[PDB]
Amino acid sequence: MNIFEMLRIDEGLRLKIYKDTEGYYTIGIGHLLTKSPSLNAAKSELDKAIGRNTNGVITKDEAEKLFNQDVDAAVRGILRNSKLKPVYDSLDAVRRAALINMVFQMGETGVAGFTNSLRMLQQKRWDEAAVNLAKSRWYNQTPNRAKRVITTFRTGTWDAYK
Ligand SMILES: [Cl-]
Ligand SMILES: [Cl-]
Repeated sequence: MNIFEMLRIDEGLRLKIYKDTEGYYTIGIGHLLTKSPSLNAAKSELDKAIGRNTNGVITKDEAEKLFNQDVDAAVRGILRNSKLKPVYDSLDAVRRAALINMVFQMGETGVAGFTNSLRMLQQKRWDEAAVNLAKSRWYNQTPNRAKRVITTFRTGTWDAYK
C-alpha cells in the first residue's frame, strides 16, 4: 500500500465530471474543478487543466496525470507549511501518508486548522489524537473515510485499507 493506492481507494475514479460529497464539480481521482455552481465553469476549468477541449470527459491517463500532480502538490504544500512541516517530519512513513490524505481532501489551510490534534500527533499521543480528530465536521460529514484515516494515525499500519 502507498499514498497513491490509499487515495485511489478513498476517492475512486470517475472519468466524467461529477459532484463530490460537498456538491462540488470534480473529475478523475478526487480532482476538484470548481466550487462554482456552474457546469460550464467546470468544463472550462477542466479544459484548461487538460490542455484540450474535453467536453467533460477525460481518459484514464489524463485522470492519473492530474492525480500525480495533486499528490505532488499536497506533499509540497505540507513541506512549505510552517504548521504542517514539523508534524510531517516527526511522523513515520505510514502516518505521513495519513497526513497527505487529509491535506489532499481538505487543503493545507483546513488541516493546519486542527491545532490540538497536530500537537498530539507530534507528541505521539496516538489514542488521544484519534479521539480529538473525530470531534470535527470532517469526521461527521465523511465518517467512513475519516475512520480509515484516523485508524491509520492510531496504529501506524495500513490495516484499515486491507
Ligand atoms: Cl490543475
Ligand atoms: Cl465516508
